[PDB]
Amino acid sequence: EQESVKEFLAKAKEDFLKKWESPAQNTAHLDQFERIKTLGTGSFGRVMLVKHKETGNHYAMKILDKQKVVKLKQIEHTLNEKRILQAVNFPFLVKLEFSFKDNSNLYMVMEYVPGGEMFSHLRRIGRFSEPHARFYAAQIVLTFEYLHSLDLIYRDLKPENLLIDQQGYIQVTDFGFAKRVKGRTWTLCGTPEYLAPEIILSKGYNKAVDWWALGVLIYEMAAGYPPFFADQPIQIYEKIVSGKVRFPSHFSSDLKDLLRNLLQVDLTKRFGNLKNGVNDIKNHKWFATTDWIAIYQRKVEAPFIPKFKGPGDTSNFDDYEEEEIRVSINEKCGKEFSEF
Ligand SMILES: CCCOc1ccc(OC)c(F)c1C(=O)c1ccc(C(=O)N[C@@H]2CNC[C@H]2NC(=O)c2ccc3[nH]ncc3c2)cc1
Repeated sequence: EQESVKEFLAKAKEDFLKKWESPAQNTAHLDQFERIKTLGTGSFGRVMLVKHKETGNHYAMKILDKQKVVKLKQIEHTLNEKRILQAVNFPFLVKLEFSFKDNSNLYMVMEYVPGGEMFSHLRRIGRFSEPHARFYAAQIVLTFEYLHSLDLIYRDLKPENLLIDQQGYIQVTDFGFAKRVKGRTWTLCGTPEYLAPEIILSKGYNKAVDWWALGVLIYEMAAGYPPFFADQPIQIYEKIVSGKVRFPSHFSSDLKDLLRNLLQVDLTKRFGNLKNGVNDIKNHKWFATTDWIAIYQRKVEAPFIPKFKGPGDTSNFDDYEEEEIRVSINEKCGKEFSEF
């Protein structure tokens, strides 16, 4: 009868409890970790596959230099990433298990997702079939619906920020540019191929940019390249603001229509931003075969599952220059990160 859904609830609840109960409390841990590999780098730090010595559990630890963040005046964005990650809760959002900080660095310890970024699989495959891209796009749509319901804008949608877990589902990562926006915001951020026209025009924008990004994402996933690709960034921006997009011949009619409605330069005509909102996308003919409830419950069988070999295997990840992380004997920028 209905007793099996109780067993499913109990199993998911035990997984959640274990994942809560083994991590250290916030700002209580020290470098008590074996550092295995760098999974990505940025202006102020890196993300490392990491093994907690006392537990043997593996995580992805984002390490950030406090001095570098302060010198480039990016305190608010890093605090935003930590606060948003610790405040949200959704199946397709990466989980922040715990966090700490020392004399030099900020540490955001997240769940480890061994399947790698979607960008790697897309580059090695060439492009996804339209059902594959639809499987990914439905999760992105639900995630944006949740986030926008929370008045949050993601602002960093790109194939590199979408990890694939062992079940083939998406884990959205990198929230350094996510921001709780009531009304408008003006910050220039995001990769050039995914920038919305209102961002390029420096006009002030809202959550609609996310939906624009989705269009781009879908296009890329279905074509193997972004819609406004060019060699120089200036031509990329010219093509983005031009209001013109050419689709490959293999694109179906429904996909072309959806993309034409998502890539609307006019904010007042872009899907996701209209009166019906996200429903305008969820009721589109391209998504007619999509069981939104089943996708949310992760009951749909994925079209692609990465080949794994246990936690600690990083074959699905690119290789980066490994560095030694040193912590000063003196505390840097303490009052600046008192809320972290
Ligand atoms: C132009 C660059 C400017 O860089 C900043 C700009 C602004 C800023 O302010 C907030 C910054 F801090 C920075 C940074 O320094 C920064 C340091 C490292 C990374 C990074 O590694 N990115 C990965 C590469 N592609 C996806 C990312 N993957 C995960 O995040 C992740 C998470 C959990 C996971 N679990 N399993 C796998 C797994 C993966 C990104 C930025």
